[PDB]
Amino acid sequence: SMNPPPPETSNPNKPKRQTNQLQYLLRVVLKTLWKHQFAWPFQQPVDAVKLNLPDYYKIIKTPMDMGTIKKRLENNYYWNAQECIQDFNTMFTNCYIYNKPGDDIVLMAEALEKLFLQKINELPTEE
Repeated sequence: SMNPPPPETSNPNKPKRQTNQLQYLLRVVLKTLWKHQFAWPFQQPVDAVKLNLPDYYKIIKTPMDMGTIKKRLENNYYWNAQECIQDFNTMFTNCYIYNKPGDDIVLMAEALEKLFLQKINELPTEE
């Protein structure tokens, strides 16, 4: 089977704004998680064809990855910071859903999620 179209990262019909939480999410949270040693499998959509994962898109109906989240931030696609947090949460739970406790990729995601949760606890108050 082919891969599905990647998640939308730009929509010309949506309104745009700048918020201090959205600015922090791109310039602090994502820039820290991206440089992490376990970030690389989450820096682009799951390429089920290249990775030979035929049942991936039969199980994962809501795919998400950091490449898409970053593109969404740079495009001002998110209005709220909650939408960006939901997407990171979707990325992690998708990994725990498809894979099993103890698999190497699940250990990688757990460590990335731990840094993410810590960086989100330091999120500034809305101005």
